[PDB]
Parts: sequence; C-alpha cells; structure tokens
Amino acid sequence: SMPRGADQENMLKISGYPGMLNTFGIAQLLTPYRVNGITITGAQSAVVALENKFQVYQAVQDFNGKKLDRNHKLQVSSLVV
Amino acid sequence: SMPRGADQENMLKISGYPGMLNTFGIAQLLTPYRVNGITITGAQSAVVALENKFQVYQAVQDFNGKKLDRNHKLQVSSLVV
Ligand SMILES: [Cl-]
Ligand SMILES: [Cl-]
Repeated sequence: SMPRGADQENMLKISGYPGMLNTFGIAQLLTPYRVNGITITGAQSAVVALENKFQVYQAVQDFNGKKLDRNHKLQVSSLVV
Repeated sequence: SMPRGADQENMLKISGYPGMLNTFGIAQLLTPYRVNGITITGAQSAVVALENKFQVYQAVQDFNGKKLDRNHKLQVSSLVV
C-alpha cells in the first residue's frame, strides 16, 4: 500500500474516479507521475504518495476537476494545506 | 505484490524497462490494461497478472518491442507458452 516512513508534503488526495479501479489502476490514472504508495480511503477516494511537493502541486493542476465521463469528475488536492 | 491464487495463464513477462521503475511504474507502463498483481523478478524484469488470456495476447502485440528511449526497449511475452 503505502511506505511507512513517508512525508505528508509529498501526498496527494484524489477522489471521484470510478470505484472499479484498484490501486494499480489509480497509479495508471496518474501516469506519468511517479507513485510511491497508495492508500484506499473510500469507495472512490485515496491518498497517493508522490516524489515531492512540486510533483504534488503539478499533479493538482493537471487532474483537479478533470471530467472522466458523464458521471465522474476528479477532485484532487494536496494533503498538506 | 501478487495474489497467491493467480493463474499463470493470465500472466505476462515484461523486461527491458528502466530499472528505476517501481511496481507502480510498471503498471503505468501498461496503461490502460487492468493489472491485478506484479512480482519483480530482477533489476529490469517482472511478471504481471492481467485479467485473462485475451489481455495477455493483446498486451504482447501492443507492447513487445516498444521503444521507451535510446537505451531501453520492452520485451513482452506470455508467461506460459
Ligand atoms: Cl486507467
Ligand atoms: Cl469515497
């Protein structure tokens, strides 16, 4: 799942993807960002460890509000805020 | 990690990617195929569990020989011959 000794500044919160995705599929959703761990927190929500805070900020810009289909829209935010 | 009850007929062998990829990055290589598990077998090799034999066959067609950069090209095959 998640590396035990991670820093919260590298973490991304992501929700709204289709519940069918497993943890590998969540990493696939975020290609090409390096993903170091994923914790599933809900039916359609997870926390994802990226490389550093610059990756987190760019991932937020790239994916937040993105429409996946008619019934799914991504909510993406930095864990540390 | 790799589920214990997985069948080798649903599995592919993948090698030649940059050794700096982790298990999540190997799944990202294979987007959008559903990945159910991954076992690292070497510095630049792994075994990946897909959904069924059709996915294994199409993943081989799609990814075998793919050039990632000047020094890296993928070798992809069915685990069982
Ligand atoms: Cl996907
Ligand atoms: Cl949720």
